Amino acid sequence: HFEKVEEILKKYGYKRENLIKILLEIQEIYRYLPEDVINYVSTAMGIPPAKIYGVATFYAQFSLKPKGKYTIMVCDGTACHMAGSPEVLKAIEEETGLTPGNVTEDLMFSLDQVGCLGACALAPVMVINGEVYGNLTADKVKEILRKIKEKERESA
Amino acid sequence: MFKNAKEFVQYANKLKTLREKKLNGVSIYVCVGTGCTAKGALKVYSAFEEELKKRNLKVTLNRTGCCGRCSSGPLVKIMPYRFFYSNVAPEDVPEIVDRTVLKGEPIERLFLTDPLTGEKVPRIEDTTLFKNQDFYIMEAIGESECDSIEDYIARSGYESLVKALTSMTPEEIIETVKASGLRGRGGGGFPTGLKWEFTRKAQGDIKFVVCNGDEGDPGAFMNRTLLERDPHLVLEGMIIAGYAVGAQKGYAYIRAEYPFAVKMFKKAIEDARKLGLLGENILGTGFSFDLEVKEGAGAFVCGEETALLASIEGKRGMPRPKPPFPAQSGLWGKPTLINNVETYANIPRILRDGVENYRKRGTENSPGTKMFSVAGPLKATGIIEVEFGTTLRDIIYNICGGFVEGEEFKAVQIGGPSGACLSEDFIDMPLDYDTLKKADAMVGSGGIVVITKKTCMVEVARFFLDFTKRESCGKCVPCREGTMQAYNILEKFTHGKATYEDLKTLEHLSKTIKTASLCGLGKTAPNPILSTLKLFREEYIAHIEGECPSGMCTA
Amino acid sequence: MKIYVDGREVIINDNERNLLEALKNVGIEIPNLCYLSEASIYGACRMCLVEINGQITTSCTLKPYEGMKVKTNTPEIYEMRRNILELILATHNRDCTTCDRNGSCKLQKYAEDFGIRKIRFEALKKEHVRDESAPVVRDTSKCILCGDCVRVCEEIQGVGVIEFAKRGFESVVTTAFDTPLIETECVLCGQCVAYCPTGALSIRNDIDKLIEALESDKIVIGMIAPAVRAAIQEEFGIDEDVAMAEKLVSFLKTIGFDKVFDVSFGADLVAYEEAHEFYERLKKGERLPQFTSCCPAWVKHAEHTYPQYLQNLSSVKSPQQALGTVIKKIYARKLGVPEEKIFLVSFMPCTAKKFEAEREEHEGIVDIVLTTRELAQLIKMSRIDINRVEPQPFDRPYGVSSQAGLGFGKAGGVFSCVLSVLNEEIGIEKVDVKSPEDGIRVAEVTLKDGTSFKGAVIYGLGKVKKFLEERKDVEIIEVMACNYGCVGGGGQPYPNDSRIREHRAKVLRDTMGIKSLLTPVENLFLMKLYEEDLKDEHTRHEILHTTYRPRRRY
Ligand SMILES: Cc1cc2nc3c(=O)[nH]c(=O)nc-3n(C[C@H](O)[C@H](O)[C@H](O)COP(=O)(O)O)c2cc1C
Ligand code: SF4
Ligand code: SF4
Ligand code: SF4
Ligand code: SF4
Ligand code: SF4
Ligand code: FES
Ligand code: FES
Ligand code: FES
Ligand SMILES: [Zn+2]
Repeated sequence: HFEKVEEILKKYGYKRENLIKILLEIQEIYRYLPEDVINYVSTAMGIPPAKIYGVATFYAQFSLKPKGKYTIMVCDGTACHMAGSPEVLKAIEEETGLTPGNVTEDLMFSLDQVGCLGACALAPVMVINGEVYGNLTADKVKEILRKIKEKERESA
Repeated sequence: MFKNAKEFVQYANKLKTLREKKLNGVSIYVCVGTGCTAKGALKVYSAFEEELKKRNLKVTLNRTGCCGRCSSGPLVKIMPYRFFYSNVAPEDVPEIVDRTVLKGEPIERLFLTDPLTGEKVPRIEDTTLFKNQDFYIMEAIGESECDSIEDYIARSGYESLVKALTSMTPEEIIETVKASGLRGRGGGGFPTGLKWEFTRKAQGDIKFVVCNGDEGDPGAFMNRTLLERDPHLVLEGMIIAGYAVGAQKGYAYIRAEYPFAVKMFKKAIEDARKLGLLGENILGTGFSFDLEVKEGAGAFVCGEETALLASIEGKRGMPRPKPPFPAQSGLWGKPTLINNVETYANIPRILRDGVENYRKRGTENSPGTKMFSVAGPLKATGIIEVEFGTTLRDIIYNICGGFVEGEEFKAVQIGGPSGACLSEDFIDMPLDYDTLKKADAMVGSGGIVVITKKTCMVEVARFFLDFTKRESCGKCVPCREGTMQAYNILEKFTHGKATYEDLKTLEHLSKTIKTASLCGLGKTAPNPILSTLKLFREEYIAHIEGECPSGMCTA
Repeated sequence: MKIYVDGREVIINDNERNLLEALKNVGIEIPNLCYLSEASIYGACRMCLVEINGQITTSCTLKPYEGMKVKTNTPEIYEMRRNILELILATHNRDCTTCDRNGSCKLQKYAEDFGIRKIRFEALKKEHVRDESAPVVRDTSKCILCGDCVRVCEEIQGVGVIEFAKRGFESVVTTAFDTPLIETECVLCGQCVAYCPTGALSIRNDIDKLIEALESDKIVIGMIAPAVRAAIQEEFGIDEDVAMAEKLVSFLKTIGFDKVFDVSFGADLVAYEEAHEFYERLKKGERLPQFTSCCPAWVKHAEHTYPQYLQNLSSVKSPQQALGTVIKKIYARKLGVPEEKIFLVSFMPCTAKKFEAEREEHEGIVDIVLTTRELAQLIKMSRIDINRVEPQPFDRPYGVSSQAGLGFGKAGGVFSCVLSVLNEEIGIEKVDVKSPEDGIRVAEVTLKDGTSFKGAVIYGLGKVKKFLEERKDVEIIEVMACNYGCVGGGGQPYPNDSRIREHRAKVLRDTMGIKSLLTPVENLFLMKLYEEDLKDEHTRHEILHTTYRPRRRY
């Protein structure tokens, strides 16, 4: 009952050393790695589910929970952190109400802190669905989240 | 270019003539490297291309790699007369096009300001920042093309590979690399030639070549810049290595969170395959070599050799006790040669010239140049490149423009979490794999971060230990448990709940973690604690007393 | 080979893998927490530190060289070892009193010897996983992440249902998605438990149910497995004795057991029935090759992994279930008491028998299954000197068995018993045994009137996958999940390693040697049972036959 997964597996030939690439493509398709999909991959590739789970929980890219409609990524590299990234994290926490690695119950937001994005000159930076920011502050991020929520309320 | 070198030279000369005519004719070069696209360079490219389509104007609009001025907004260079604007916004394409493409009037507003002189220099070659840098790997700054093997060939590309394949022999390539004194730029500093020798003489008919695309530092982005700029230089270095050590397959391990670098390297592999520079036979010399891109799912530990190989095989990136080294039994037990992307980039440059010319840069023991990424509050920040005899002051002031008004130098980080923290004292000592090595520091992977007086050093050590505890693979007790315990003590420090017994516990635990950890991640995990305690012990004491000397710790 | 240890000349073996092992073989012990079982590997604990050339390194990864000078005990090494042990203990669930490994735990012994009396570090919270859904019980708060269980389950049992998950401080050995073990493809062989050096993996204890049953007015009946008697002397640190089972009978009667029967009688019954089933199958060439169904771990594994072979499974139930059904449906009637009055206790070397007793096809036959360790706990609790207990025989009519039935306790026993029954009915000319590898024995059997066949004995799950992938010329296959068979069962005394299992097999062989009944048909009580209560095919099928169903998740 998973056509795209079967296609990805066939593309890589159910080969063990392609497990990471397979998982990344599955995650792109589904936005996370659901238990049913991991079970299917284990069954098709002849790999016990525990091994795939061990791989999936080891690497930062993979997520075992659905991504938010607006996926919030805030850099926590050295430059951004010395430039106020903890303030951005706290403001996001106090506005939306979610710690890094979590998705709001309404699946509208999801937070995750990543490494240096290659934009340290704008430290601290923050990305929402691919659109980057810079020189951010607690007030600024609160404003950004408020306006995104307001826009999300004109289409209800 | 397909089955022999005569046709390759013919094709290369044709491409050189086309490139020269493009240099003469009008062209647009929009920097597309990371940092430029974070300030809206993609929108600038869309604006320029749409305007050219709407105005019906043979101008060669092109994509170029990072130009070393990431802090200067999106960057655009005009080819016939290098004007190299900066801060170009997508709301200003009509004016730039109609004043520079056709009329040719320099736009004083969009040029590059000079932090030292405070003037809008018209060209980058004339800027002091460019002049003070010693470019050897960053070539054609602002007038290069990343997404095209034709431009790289036109720029005297892969002729080093031709020379290696047809003129000189594996053993001589290795001996040349040995005498060149090229040391690993991934941070270790191990002499590359000896490593190549190890992999060559190692028993076996099948070997592998692995390029570590990882930055080795969560705050640095210079290896990513190299991959995005000239994927073909890396490709050429790796193919040369595969020929030298007699390897048939090679893997480029690049993180999946750097999509542009992965796309560029995949495209470059495809382009090299199309021309026959990769495949069942290259130049008709009987040497086959295929290269593959291995996306990384993200784990700082995978920068370690054995963990890297484990992640390439599709398993958890867990390291193992080093002996046997991967040079003898790496991927699937076959001999493997692992080098940083910078080392592979230096291979083609070294083979282009002699050892004598390559050795003129650096010091007697550290020949060549090094690429760094500079962050933190400075007038100019980004990717630089300097000779291996440069002191931190030279970089921080003459090559990066100094600090922005209201900020002063307090400390500098050189290798990120695994690197060392340096105070003002260590500023007058040239970068070198020996000077800092024995002076309790190191050049590191390349990432540099300046720390101002508004930052607390306890907070810095806490941040690095937080990173280490998150990244620890969890295999061995010292790292897995000790990094967490040390992070806990540091958090107690930053929250005003620290005593002297906590400081003694931290010092002893740091010694234990440093000595007993299985792999390099754990061994260097306490480096920030040891360095900050050596240089800024009074800050820890002040936190014990009850007041942060700076003002970022909440109490 | 000359080396210097603490400034003293030591001669070690010329060829050794690492310094630690060489010193150990020469009698010099270096503290460490890597060597914990036969499934151990070096490099994780980091406590084996030595100083060579003024630099400290792990001796488990140091190749000795002539003239090496090593300091095994320096103040620096002392501090590092104490720090590492304190690091382990700080986040360890330190509740030894209720721990299964209490008294035989290397970590507890090191804590005692290192004089750790205060946790200098902080017991920082970990997201611990507690699982009690299965007879195999998991508690990651005690796990030291040695990885022995992962290797056992993957490489030795061929299941691999437990794996390292996450990383760093949150590293944990767990099932996929922390699913309850009873809902996984775990076969409940308990080998991971047999190898675990802590209480992280333990066997579900059921002594309180037995005490409750003994205290009531219902009739408690016990039955002892063959392999229980060959191993329970280890718990008491005394030499083997072929009289162990009868001492157990005396002890159980003392603490109020009404009857104690011998499960080896059930083994005789099962072998007698299975020989006939196999002979019919051979005659009509149907449902071959035949797989033995006496090992419930193998049965569950097949239900998960080989749904095509479920019909090939022997339909005869295991000795525990067969004897228990006899007790509940025949003996209860012969005794004049309702079946609801009987509480049937089974003493087994196996964790998978606890699962089997609770299976839907067997519900309400065996009331509780206690392992050899739980029986040893009963004895120790009484403080009775078991070695001085006067033996008495098992109770009639299920207290006698042939040596072939008792042989079930070790790998190959059920196949030998089947061959014994076939020979006693349809003679066997010769048997040619062959050993393709360590745990596989292939025997060619020729009967008097032709119709020869091949049978294989496989002990240790995981060997099964490859054997079934390469041998289509066998008619009957015996599979035991645990290496060496039931003498190495998950419920056996700890430590449970190869040498101990071999010694247990020797004990069982000596116990079989003193038995005068050679084959099941020489068991007059078994013949009388068949003649009185298992005459028609319908009754025999109802009493001694069971079914199997596929196992899948969705
Ligand atoms: C945690 C960790 C991360 C590392 N990351 C990198 C890396 O990203 N790139 C790199 O070249 N070396 C990295 N190294 C060093 C490698 O172990 C190895 O020395 C290097 O890949 C060899 O390449 P070289 O010839 O350029 O020195 C890392 C080491 C550790 C312990
Ligand atoms: S030092 Fe850390 S990263 Fe390295 S093996 Fe030990 S736990 Fe893993
Ligand atoms: S495993 Fe059990 S006996 Fe050993 S130290 Fe932990 S709690 Fe105590
Ligand atoms: S009981 Fe057997 S199958 Fe289940 S986890 Fe333990 S070793 Fe694996
Ligand atoms: S459960 Fe036991 S055997 Fe498995 S890793 Fe933990 S301590 Fe080791
Ligand atoms: S071999 Fe014996 S002890 Fe092991 S699972 Fe099977 S029946 Fe139980
Ligand atoms: S540290 Fe945040 S973009 Fe570089
Ligand atoms: S990415 Fe444009 S100058 Fe660096
Ligand atoms: S014995 Fe455990 S690391 Fe050496
Ligand atoms: Zn502070």
